[PDB]
Amino acid sequence: QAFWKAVTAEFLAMLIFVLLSLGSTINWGGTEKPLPVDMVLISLCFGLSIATMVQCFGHISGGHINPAVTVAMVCTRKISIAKSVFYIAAQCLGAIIGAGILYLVTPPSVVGGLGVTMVHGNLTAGHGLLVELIITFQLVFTIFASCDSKRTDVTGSIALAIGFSVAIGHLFAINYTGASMNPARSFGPAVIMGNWENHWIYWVGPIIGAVLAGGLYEYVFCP
Amino acid sequence: QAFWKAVTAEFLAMLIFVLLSLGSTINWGGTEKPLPVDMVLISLCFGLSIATMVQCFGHISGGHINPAVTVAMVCTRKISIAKSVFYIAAQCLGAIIGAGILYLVTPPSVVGGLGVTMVHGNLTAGHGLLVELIITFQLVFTIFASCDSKRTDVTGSIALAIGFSVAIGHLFAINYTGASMNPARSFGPAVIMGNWENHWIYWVGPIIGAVLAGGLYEYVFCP
Amino acid sequence: QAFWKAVTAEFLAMLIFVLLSLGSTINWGGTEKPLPVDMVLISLCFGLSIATMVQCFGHISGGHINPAVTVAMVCTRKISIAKSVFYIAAQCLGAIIGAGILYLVTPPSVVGGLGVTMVHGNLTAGHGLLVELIITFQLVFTIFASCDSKRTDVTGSIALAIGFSVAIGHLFAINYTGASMNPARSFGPAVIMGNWENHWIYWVGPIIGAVLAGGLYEYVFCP
Amino acid sequence: QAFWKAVTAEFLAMLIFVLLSLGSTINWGGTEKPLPVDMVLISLCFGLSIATMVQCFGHISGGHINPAVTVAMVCTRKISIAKSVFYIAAQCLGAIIGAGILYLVTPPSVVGGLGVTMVHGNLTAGHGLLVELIITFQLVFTIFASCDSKRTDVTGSIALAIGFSVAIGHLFAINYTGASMNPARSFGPAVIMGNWENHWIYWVGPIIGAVLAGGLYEYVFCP
Ligand SMILES: CCCCCCCCO[C@@H]1O[C@H](CO)[C@@H](O)[C@H](O)[C@H]1O
Ligand SMILES: CCCCCCCCO[C@@H]1O[C@H](CO)[C@@H](O)[C@H](O)[C@H]1O
Ligand SMILES: CCCCCCCCO[C@@H]1O[C@H](CO)[C@@H](O)[C@H](O)[C@H]1O
Ligand SMILES: CCCCCCCCO[C@@H]1O[C@H](CO)[C@@H](O)[C@H](O)[C@H]1O
Repeated sequence: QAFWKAVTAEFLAMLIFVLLSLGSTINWGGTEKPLPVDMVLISLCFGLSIATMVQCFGHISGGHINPAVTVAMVCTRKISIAKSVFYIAAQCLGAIIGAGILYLVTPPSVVGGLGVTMVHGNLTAGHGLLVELIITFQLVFTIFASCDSKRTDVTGSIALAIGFSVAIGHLFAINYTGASMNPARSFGPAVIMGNWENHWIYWVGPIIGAVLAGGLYEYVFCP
Repeated sequence: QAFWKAVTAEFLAMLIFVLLSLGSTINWGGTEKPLPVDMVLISLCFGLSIATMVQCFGHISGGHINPAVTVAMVCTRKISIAKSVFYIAAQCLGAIIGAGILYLVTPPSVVGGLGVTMVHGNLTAGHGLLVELIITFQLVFTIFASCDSKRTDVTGSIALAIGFSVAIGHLFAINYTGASMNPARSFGPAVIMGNWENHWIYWVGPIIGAVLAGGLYEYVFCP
Repeated sequence: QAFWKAVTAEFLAMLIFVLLSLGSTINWGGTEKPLPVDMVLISLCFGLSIATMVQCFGHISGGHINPAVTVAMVCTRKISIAKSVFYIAAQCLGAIIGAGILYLVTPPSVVGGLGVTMVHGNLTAGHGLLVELIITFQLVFTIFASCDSKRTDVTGSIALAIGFSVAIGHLFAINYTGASMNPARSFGPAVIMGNWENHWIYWVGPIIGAVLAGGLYEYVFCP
Repeated sequence: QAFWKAVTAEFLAMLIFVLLSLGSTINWGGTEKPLPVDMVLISLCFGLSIATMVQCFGHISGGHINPAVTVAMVCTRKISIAKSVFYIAAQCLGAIIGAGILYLVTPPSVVGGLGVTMVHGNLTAGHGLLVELIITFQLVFTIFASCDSKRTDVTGSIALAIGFSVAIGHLFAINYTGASMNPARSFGPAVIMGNWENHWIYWVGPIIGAVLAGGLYEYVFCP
C-alpha cells in the first residue's frame, strides 16, 4: 500500500530530522558552564535537515514532516482528513522516538533541555505565539509557492527552498521562542523531558500561521 | 485584479523580510554588555530571507522587495511609472510594519538600534555612499542577469542567486554601512526608532547603483 | 578503459576530499592551547567537499567516494562485486595519500589528531556505532532518492543535496563520534597517525546504515 | 564588439569580486588588538562572490575572473592566445582597482594586510606552492566538469558549484596560504600594499594546478 509507505515515511523522516536537529542544540559545555550558543550551527542543521528529508521523502509522502503543514494541506483540501490523522500521529511518534534516541546517546551532563522550544523569559506567551505564527506562515507560504503546479518559473531545488525557509525562521526566532514552526518537533522532546512550558503556543501558533498561508496562497494570490 | 495582488505581495514580502532579518540583528547581550556580533548569522538571514521571499512572490509581483530594484526597473522601462509608485509605497509601508512588529515583540533591553543601517564612525558619508552604490550595483546586475529571457544558460535557482548576492553585500559591508542595498529596509526601522543619521545615503547610494547596473545590463552588455 | 578511469577517479576524489576536509579540522591554536572548535567550518567543508567531488566525478565513476556507499551499491546490485573491490581499494588508498599530504604540509605543532574520528569519552562504543549508523543511513538514503531514475520530480543539484546530507551528519555528530559516515575517511588518518581507537565502529556503523538505507529504498519504498 | 564587452566584463567582475571578498577579510579589531578571525565569513564571501560573478558574467565573457582559469583554457585550446592576454590584463587591472577602492574606503586603523595572501610562518614556500596547486586543481576541475557540453547529467547551478569549490579551498587553506587559487586576486592587493612576500607561488601554484586539471579533464577523463 502506497498509503502505509507514506505514513511510515513521515514517521522515519521526523525521527531523523528531530534526532539530528535536536542533536545540533546540545551544549557540550554542560548545564553548569555552557559554551556560547552557535545560532548558525543550529539554524543550518534544522534547515538543511528539512531540505534533506524533503529530498528523501517528498515523492513518497509529500514530505510534510510537520503537523502544521499537514493541517494547512487539510484546510486547502490537498489531503484527506483520514490521511492527515495518520500523518500527524506518525509525525508525533517519530519526534518522540527521535528525541528519545538522542536522550539515550547523549551524556546526561550535556542533555540540558534536549532542544525543547521555550519562550524567552522577557517575552510574553502572546508575543511568542505571534512569532511562531509569522515564522510558520512564511514557511508554509514557501511550500505552497514552491510546489504550485501552475507555475512554469520555479527554478532549482524545491527541497532547498523549503529548508532555507526553515533556516531563516531559526536565524530570527531561536532566542525568542526556540523557532519551532512545527508542533511535532516541539512535542517530541517535551514528552521525553516532561517539559510542557507554554507548550500550547507551539501548536496554536504554527497551525494558525500555516492555515493563513495556505488559505492566502490557494484562495487569494494563486487560485 | 492582478495589480492589487502584486502590490499586496510587495507589502507582505517586505514585512516578512524586514521582521526576520532585522530580528537576526538583535543583540541578546543588551546595550550595556553586547555579545560578539555574528556577521555570518546576519548575512545569511538577509540573503536567505530575500531568496525565500523571491521564491514566494516572484511570480505574483516580480519580487522586487526593494525600491532601488523598482527604480532600476522603471529606468529600463520594465515596469510603468504608475506601478512603481505603488510598489515603492507598499515596500516602505511593509518595512515600517515589519520593523514595528519586531519592536513590539523584542524586549526593550535588547532592542538596541532595531537594525537601523548606520555608517561606521571612521567612514565618511561619501565613502558610505560609494559602498552602498557598489553593493547594490552587483545585486541589481545579478537580478537582471538571472532574469534575462534571452539567456539559455541560466542554471539552478534564480531566487538563491539573488539571495546570495544580498549575502555577499553583507559579508563585505555590514561594518562599513550596515549593508542596506535597499532604501525601504533602511526606512522601516528609521521610522520606528526616529533614527535618521545619514539616511539619504541609503536612498541615493542604492538607487544610483541600481540604475547603473540596470542601464549597463540592458543597454551595454546584453541589449 | 572506462573502468580504470572510474577507479582512478575514486582515488583522486577521495584524496582531494580528505586533504581539504581533514585540513579544515586543524586547530591552529595547537595541542597546548586549542582555540574554539568551529563546527560550522568543519561541517561545511566536509559537506561542500563531497558536493564538489560528486560534481567533478559523478559522471566518471558514480562519485561514491565512500566504501559504505559502495557496499550499499553492491548489496542492491547496482555495481558488480569485482568493481566494488577496486573502488574500496582506491578509496582507502586515496584517503591514506590525502591524509599523508596533509601531514606533510601541516606544521607539527598543530597536526593534533589529523582529523581522526573518535568517540566522545562520555559515549560508549555502542552508542557511537548507533550514531554512525543513523547519520550514514540518512546520507545513503539521500543518495538513492536523489539518483532514482524513476523520479520525475527531483529538482536542483543532486551533488548539493548529497553534500548537505553530509553537512547535517556533521552538525549533529562531530562531538559524538567525529561524524565519519565513511570508512575510508576514517581509515586514512588512522593509518598516518597509527590511531585505531574504536576504529571498527567506523566500518560497521556506516556499512550497516548504508545497507539498511539502500535496502529500504530499493525494496520497500521505491521498488 | 562582443570581444570588448567580454574584456570589460572580466575587468568589472574582478573589481567587484576583489572589493567585496578582500573587504570580508578586514579585521575591525585593528592591527593592535585583532578580533577572532571568522574563517566561515571569509570562505563564504569568496565562494559566494565567485558564484555571483559567474551568474552575472558567465554568458558575456565565460566568467573566468582568474588568470589560472584563463591559462587552463588556453592550454586546452578553449580560448585563443590573443583573447587570453586581454583577459589576464583585465583581471589584473580589475583586481588592482578593486583592492584600491577597498583601501580608499577602509579606515587606516583596520586596513591591516588588505587581504594579501601570505604563507604561514610555519610553512615553507614549497608546501605553500603545493597547497595552492591542489586547491586550484580542484577548482579548475570543477569548472571543466560543470561546463562540459557532453554531459547530460549536470544538475542545479553551475555558478554555485564553482563558488562552493572556491569556498572549500578557503575552508582548508586560509591559514596555510591565504587560499588564493587566483593570481590576480593576489596581485591586486600586493600592488596596493607593496607586499610581494612569496608572491611567485600565487602565480606558479595556481597555474600549474589549473593546467593539470584542465589537461586531465579534457585529455584523460572526458575526451
Ligand atoms: C488563546 C487560548 C489561550 C488559553 C490558554 C491555554 C492553556 C493554558 O496552558 C498553560 O498556559 C500558560 C500560559 O501560556 C503556560 O505558562 C503553561 O505552561 C500552560 O500549561
Ligand atoms: C549629494 C547630495 C548631498 C546633500 C546632503 C543631503 C542632505 C543632508 O542630510 C544630512 O546629511 C548629513 C551628512 O550625511 C547627515 O549627517 C545627516 O544625518 C543628514 O540629515
Ligand atoms: C559487534 C562486534 C564487536 C566486536 C569488537 C570488535 C573488535 C574489538 O576492537 C577493539 O574494540 C574496542 C571497543 O570498541 C576498542 O576500544 C579498541 O580500540 C578496538 O581495537
Ligand atoms: C620553482 C622556481 C623557484 C624560483 C624562485 C622564484 C623567485 C624568488 O622570489 C622570492 O622567493 C622567496 C622564496 O619564496 C620569497 O621569500 C621572496 O618573497 C620572493 O621575492
